[PDB]
Amino acid sequence: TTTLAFKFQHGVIVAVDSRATAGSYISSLRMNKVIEINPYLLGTMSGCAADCQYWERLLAKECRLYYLRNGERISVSAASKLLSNMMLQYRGMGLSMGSMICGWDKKGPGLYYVDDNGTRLSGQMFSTGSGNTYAYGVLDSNYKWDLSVEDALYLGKRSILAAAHRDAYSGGSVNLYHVTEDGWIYHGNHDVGELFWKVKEEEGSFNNVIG
Amino acid sequence: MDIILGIRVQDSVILASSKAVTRGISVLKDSDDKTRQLSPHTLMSFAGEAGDTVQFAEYIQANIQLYSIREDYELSPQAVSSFVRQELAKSIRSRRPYQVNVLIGGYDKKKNKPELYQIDYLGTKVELPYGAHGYSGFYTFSLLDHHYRPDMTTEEGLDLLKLCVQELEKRMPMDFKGVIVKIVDKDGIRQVDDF
Amino acid sequence: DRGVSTFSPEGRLFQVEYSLEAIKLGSTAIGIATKEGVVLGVEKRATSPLLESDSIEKIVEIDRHIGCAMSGLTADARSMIEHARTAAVTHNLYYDEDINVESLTQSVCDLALRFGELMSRPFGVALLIAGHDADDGYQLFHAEPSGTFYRYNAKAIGSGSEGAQAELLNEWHSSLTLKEAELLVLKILKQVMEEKLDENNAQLSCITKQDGFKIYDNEKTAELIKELKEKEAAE
Amino acid sequence: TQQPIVTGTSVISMKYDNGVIIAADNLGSYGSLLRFNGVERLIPVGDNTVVGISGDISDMQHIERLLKDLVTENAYDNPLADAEEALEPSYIFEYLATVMYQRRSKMNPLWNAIIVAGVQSNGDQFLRYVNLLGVTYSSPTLATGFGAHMANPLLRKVVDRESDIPKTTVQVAEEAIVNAMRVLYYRDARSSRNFSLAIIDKNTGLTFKKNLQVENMKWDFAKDIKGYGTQKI
Amino acid sequence: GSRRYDSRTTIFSPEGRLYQVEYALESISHAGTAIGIMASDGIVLAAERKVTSTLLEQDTSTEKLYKLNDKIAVAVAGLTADAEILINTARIHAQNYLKTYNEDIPVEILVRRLSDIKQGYTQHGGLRPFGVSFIYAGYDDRYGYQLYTSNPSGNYTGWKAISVGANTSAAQTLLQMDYKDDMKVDDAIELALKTLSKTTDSSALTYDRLEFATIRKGANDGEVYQKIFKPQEIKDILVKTGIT
Amino acid sequence: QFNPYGDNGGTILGIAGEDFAVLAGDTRNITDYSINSRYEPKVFDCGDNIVMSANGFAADGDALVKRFKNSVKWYHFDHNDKKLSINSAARNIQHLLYSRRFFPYYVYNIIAGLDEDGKGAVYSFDPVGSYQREQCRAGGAAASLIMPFLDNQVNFKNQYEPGTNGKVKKPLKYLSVEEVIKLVRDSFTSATERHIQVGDGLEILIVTKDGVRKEFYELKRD
Amino acid sequence: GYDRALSIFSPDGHIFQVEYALEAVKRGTCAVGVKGKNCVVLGCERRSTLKLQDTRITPSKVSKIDSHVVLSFSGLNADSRILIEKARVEAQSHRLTLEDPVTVEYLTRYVAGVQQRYTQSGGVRPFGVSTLIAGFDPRDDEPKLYQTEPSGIYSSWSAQTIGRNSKTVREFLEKNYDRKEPPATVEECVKLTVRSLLEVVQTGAKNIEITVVKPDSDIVALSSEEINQYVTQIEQEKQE
Amino acid sequence: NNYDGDTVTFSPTGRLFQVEYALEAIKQGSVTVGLRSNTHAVLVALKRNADELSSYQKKIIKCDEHMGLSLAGLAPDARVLSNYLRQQCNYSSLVFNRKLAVERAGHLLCDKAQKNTQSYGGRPYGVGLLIIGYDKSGAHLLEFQPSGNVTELYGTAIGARSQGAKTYLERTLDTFIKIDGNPDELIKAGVEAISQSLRDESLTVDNLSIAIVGKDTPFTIYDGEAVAKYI
Ligand SMILES: *[C@@](C)(CO)[C@](*)(O)[C@H](CC(C)C)NC(=O)[C@H](Cc1ccccc1)NC(=O)[C@H](CC(C)C)NC(=O)[C@H](CCc1ccccc1)NC(=O)CN1CCOCC1
Ligand SMILES: [Mg+2]
Repeated sequence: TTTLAFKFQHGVIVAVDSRATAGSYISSLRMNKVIEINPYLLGTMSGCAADCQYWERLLAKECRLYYLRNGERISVSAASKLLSNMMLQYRGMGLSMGSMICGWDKKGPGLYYVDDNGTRLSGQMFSTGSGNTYAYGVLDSNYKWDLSVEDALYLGKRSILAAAHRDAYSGGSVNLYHVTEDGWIYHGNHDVGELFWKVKEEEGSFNNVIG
Repeated sequence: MDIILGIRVQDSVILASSKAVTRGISVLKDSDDKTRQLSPHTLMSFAGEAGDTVQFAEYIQANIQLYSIREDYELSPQAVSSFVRQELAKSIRSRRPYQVNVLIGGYDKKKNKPELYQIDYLGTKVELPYGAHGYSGFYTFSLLDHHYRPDMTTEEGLDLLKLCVQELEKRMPMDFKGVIVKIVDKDGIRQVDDF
Repeated sequence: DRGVSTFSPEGRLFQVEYSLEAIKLGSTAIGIATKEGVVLGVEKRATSPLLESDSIEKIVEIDRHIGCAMSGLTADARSMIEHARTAAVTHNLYYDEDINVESLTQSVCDLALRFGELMSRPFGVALLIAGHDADDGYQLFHAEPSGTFYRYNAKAIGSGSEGAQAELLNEWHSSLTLKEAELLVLKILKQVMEEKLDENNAQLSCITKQDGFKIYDNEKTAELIKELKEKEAAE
Repeated sequence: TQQPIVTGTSVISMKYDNGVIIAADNLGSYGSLLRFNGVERLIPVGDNTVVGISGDISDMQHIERLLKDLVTENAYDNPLADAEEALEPSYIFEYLATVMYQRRSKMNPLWNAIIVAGVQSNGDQFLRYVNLLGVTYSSPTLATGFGAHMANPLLRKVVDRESDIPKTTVQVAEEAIVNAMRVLYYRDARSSRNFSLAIIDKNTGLTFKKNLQVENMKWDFAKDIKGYGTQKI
Repeated sequence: GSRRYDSRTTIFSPEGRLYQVEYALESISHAGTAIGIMASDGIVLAAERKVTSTLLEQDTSTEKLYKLNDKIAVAVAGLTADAEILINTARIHAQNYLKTYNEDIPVEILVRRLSDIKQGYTQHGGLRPFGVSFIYAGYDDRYGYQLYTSNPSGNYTGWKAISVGANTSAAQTLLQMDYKDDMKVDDAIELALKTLSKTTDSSALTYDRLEFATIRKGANDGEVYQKIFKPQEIKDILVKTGIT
Repeated sequence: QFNPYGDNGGTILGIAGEDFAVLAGDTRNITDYSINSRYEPKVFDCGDNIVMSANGFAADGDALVKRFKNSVKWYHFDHNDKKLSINSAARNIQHLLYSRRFFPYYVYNIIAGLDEDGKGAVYSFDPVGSYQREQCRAGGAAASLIMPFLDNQVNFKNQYEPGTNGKVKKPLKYLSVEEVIKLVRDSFTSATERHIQVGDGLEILIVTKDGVRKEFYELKRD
Repeated sequence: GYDRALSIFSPDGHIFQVEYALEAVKRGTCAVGVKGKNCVVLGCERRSTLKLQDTRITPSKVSKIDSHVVLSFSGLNADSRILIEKARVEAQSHRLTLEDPVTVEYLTRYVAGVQQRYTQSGGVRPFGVSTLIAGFDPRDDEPKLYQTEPSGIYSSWSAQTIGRNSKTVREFLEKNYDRKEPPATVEECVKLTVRSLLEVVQTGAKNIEITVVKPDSDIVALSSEEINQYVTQIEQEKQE
Repeated sequence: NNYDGDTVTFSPTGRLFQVEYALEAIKQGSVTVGLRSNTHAVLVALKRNADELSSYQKKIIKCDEHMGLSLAGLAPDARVLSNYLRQQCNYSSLVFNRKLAVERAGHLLCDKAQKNTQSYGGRPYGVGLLIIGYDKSGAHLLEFQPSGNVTELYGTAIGARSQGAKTYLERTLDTFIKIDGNPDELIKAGVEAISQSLRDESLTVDNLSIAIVGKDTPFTIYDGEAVAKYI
């Protein structure tokens, strides 16, 4: 896989691929790698599909219970921490999970990286999965805080494309999300095959590839 | 996280800790603060296996903060370091030991003395004028052995610390993305924002 | 002394019967079910004017589609609510759907008789559980410490219950609107309450399919009280 | 986790028009040593079921006791123990299958392969297999160990599919089973000449044959075989 | 079943009192008087042994004054056997604290721990409370010299001077009269013995009917010394203060 | 050393139509190079208009199906005979699989039925409980043989409209039940030819609003 | 284990053990809580039957649960320590698992939950303690004051008193405390708290303790002389 | 008197008063009737409401496809016991691939209720149950008392005024036993039986509750307009 997420002036972008592999065999062309925990909280998925689905869907139960007890939405910081504490119970038992908890709360937009080791990091930009290195290349050179919603959505989309092209275990399609203070907004499923040719022509990139 | 240094000068303790966090072959973060304030005049830096470090640090922090509230009193750096050591010595024979090395820099308000304690994951405690964990000492101790005096000012301590970091940056194969430096003295804990 | 799970010669559990007496001392709570929604209303009954009345939380959200009102030893309700909320969300985790109001109520009532020598005594609080689901629509249940629950079209619990229940007997019909039900709860609460009913010592709430469970603002209820006064003065 | 010590080899079986047949040799091997020659590996349960077991003999004897106890337990507070509420082959099998899967799930298996052969209340033939892993399957012919490799091919020439069952008589089925047992004696290094055979018919009931022997064997042609290629004398 | 025979030791009266705690305090009021007096340069612990015999071996006897560690001691009033159970627990708690923090346990922390144990027997378990009242005399570097008391309820309070056991009403009045803040150890020793001499139910106060102890910084330079007085030393201080 | 797992072979295939769904699977059960049974049912009617097949290790597959069937029974008892929707069954199965995250059911599981809008639905699960709704899915031994064929012949992948030369795709027209069954049979006939563990017979379970229907077809027995 | 049901219902629907626990609270020394516009003050009575007391080391009546929340009480002293300890542990547990300090409402809800649990658990008796919990939520300047009691019910108060002769001081507060205009400053809030205790206390010497809690973890305890100045000013205005 | 404080105490005449008081709770409960032929078994139950705004408390519970019961007394105790039966029926199916015999189901309920009558701390069950079912030996009807006593019968009734229905069935014994292959006529006989226990009130559409099981009939419950046919 390839997943990414980054904060900017108008919230946080979240982009993921949709490929699933079982060895060298492509088992799934279209796997959802984003979980909708609540209207203001998203969770990316990388690593073991089962672990990512179970524990993040269990996080949503616990984030929902928070709202009922307190009459108030859970913070991104607190949600990420609940998840990291779960990972810490099954410490060394063999779980494989790498996720970014993206959302908007009272402190503004929030982004936390969490993995199976229990690591929990706050940051402006993250990328996980086998193709994260390719995505970081595009992100680091083109990222600004002063990005427009339109340009930011494209950057995340273009970054996944870069990874999907080079990484054999990344591809299928791109799922985009934009998190605002009114909640997250889905920005569609984009087939990489079609997107690649489109970007090639419009941008002029991928000159080495023939089409 | 791999790199943590400590130096005790005349009237303060200085802790320097790297900023890098690596996942697989990628550096995820270059601004990570590998430290927790245990009490107003006690700071603990840490380094070891992923996850265990922060958990252990926060667990210790919670215990010391609990003590502070219960007794309305700040434990001495020595007392804190002994508590931390016992927790690690307890840990090493557990089913799953916490793989964490720490430096505890504190200013004892009773004795009016800075104090630096070095504790590894086995629960091996030593009080030192300067210390380090992992490979950090291999590069830096020769400089510290040469330049260190006990009557050094905080500014001289920072200059000697810069020299240590420069040597690390020259001879270490790993890029640790610089260090966050913090000073512990009679007035409490503060961060040097330009280093 | 005597066992906690002892039967009386009449065939009733002493402790369950005594807990019902504690519920009669509680503040009044009323529920009315219609085809446009279910309305829940309670008497707050502050013991002093210095007590900030808005901190009195006798109407509570269990899920988006289920609400709950309480009467009696209200401290006992907290663990029941906690269990209800857990059950409601846990079912959503296991089955990716809303839980039936009856199934939720049954889950709460399973706690009731878990007492002996488990907890040391029955709960000293009754609950009006109101909600909506796709199968049976708008529902109102009365959950007792006996472990028994009855479904109701309308129900009153607490100190003014038998007086209110007789009033609900006459007033309820199957074609009630939500607005009519709101005024009806306010009317009956005002009748059985010791102090004069206003927006500060009484609270309204409802559950609809569209908007889910909502506790009414004091400004919103105040208007419904003013609307009630005028329509009673109209004849 | 263990290893089997004293073992029993193939159990073979098949369906026919009015019932089922099952057979198994009387040997308890101790590795390559043919240690115990008087072992019964077919165990009847009532007058409508026969359980044939291969694998570890100590685990067989354990199962044998579970079944013996199962009969005792079924008779408790049961006026219809010898009639409507008697033990059925399907009940006995599912019980064993439950036990076998539970034991493998605790990583402490009963090191066996079992075939439950019988006739149900309604006259239907029952024939199902279960092993140390809790794996179950049913077929017109079933065999364990070497029988799976050598006997099944022979028995499937008689009953290749479900529609061949009504066309197969008990005389033909028994003949096929007895021939299969001879072939296993020729070719299985952990087999014996002596065996037991059981027939469960919906009309004639349970017939249990002991002390059978493999006969009509072909060995004479061995005298003409000399050397391993070029030798003439 | 068994319910029939349960006394229910941990219940409130209609007046909101704990029956067993009140009755335990009644037991303690018949025990030998123990007095603690805190001075600027030390603490005194004095206590009266109950109607002794001439054949009691006094020099190897200990019923009133016990050592918890090098810095802290206690005077007992009530059931001696009950007190020893608690004393051994307190000794262990002090050593646990020392092992953990590498510092001697602060007096209040030890007192709170024992008082919390007593409290537990009044709220759960269905067992009778400990029929014991302590006077804690101790020193640490935070608050210096400290006197505390605890009773079967688990409630503890700090004092300048305090008595437990028999005739505490009379004893507390006498202490309140003659006590002053700038007082010294030698003066406090005299006050403690004079108070016992007036409150005692015995005909006269003698050395064989007393246990005595001091906690002094009267140890060579900045450190603290515990002195459990020997029979001959109690006899000498009785002559010195002019009681015998 | 005792190996608690095994491979019983087999192959399964689920396809979601517009107002129907099919769940097919071969009837051959094997170990190594031996045939255990030529007809051992692998796809089951679990009630509430749902069909399931747990392919891989038969003992774990039988256990899972048995447990879900039981889960449906208790869902009726506990929630007033309410019908278990396909999406609710899927989530329930995820939790059944993850109960053994550290000693997994070694099976690839598929279920089929109709969603609450009456449209066809297929759900796919990995051994440890990751599930996802899909239109088309083959599982088991010959899954890699069949899926590419279904991408081409169901979703019209790499197929464009003549004359345009790659500019316009082939439009995604819906398939009938009769059209789907043809693709299923050709999938298994092709798989039988090139995979040794596939053969003997093919059993298909079709789900519509009217109920669950079965169809059986012979396959090569070599 | 000892499982005996001590808190049980009576024929008239009362739990006597819980009601007798309230009688223990009635016996306890008076405690009062008053919230101003930008502060909360906690006043506490000290019974002067106990002199020769060491006031340095004697357990103070007001206890810090965290740096921003305090807890005072009336009733059994030993029982109050158990609640305070549990509360302090929960406060650190919340910071550790959620990365925010507790709200005053949450801490109150926890302490109240503990008290309730001890009214329907086998082998245990109810806490003979009512508490006043006060403070300011993190990054909030609105004052918070809550009360709990042995039954486990809790509620928020503009001003409240508990303990012996609390009926009298509540009477005073009800007529003297205006909701539309609460004590605007610290002085006015402390003055009103001292005035209320002077209705009951006896002597205004070492019998009154005052603790002022301001926003952003600003908690201080007034000394004897500072309080004595309030006592002096109140009575000099009263002589008229 | 002095011997009714708990279940662990015999009286001087050898009586268990707590068990007898639990038996009293059944008599207070609403009437329910059970009867069977050789092909089918029928439950008929008069449901009780709290008032006119309230629903009518459900009396019949399904245990398996071939077994179920009706209750009279403490409803929560019926939920506990029916849940136990559901599990036992289910254990028999999963382990032995065998439908649980109705007689054996009675033996299990007997033994579960008995343990509560001999031990300190617990209490007897405060409910009576009528279990119907169809197994390998045909149709069955059982009566369960919380004393532990379980009895196999052709027909019976429990609850308030149940003596009237029981006398009717005792007269009709020879008639209704012969009603084979006719479910509607067997229910009619049950509805006519429960009618002998009514006073003041009569059988309405939301008052009546009927259940049936038989040869080719899974245990199904009829409520609402489904029983208007039989009114
Ligand atoms: C990129 C594509 C790769 O890094 C992404 O990271 C994605 C993200 C997830 C959300 C999709 N990662 C994967 O797809 C992940 C890769 C992976 C697998 C295992 C550990 C770490 C990373 N793939 C999976 O989780 C697959 C997804 C399936 C197709 C839904 N699942 C498996 O590989 C399973 C689980 C592993 C396993 C469990 C039990 C026994 C054996 C293996 N494996 C199989 O199904 C293997 N299966 C064995 C039987 O024969 C068929 C193959
Ligand atoms: Mg070291």
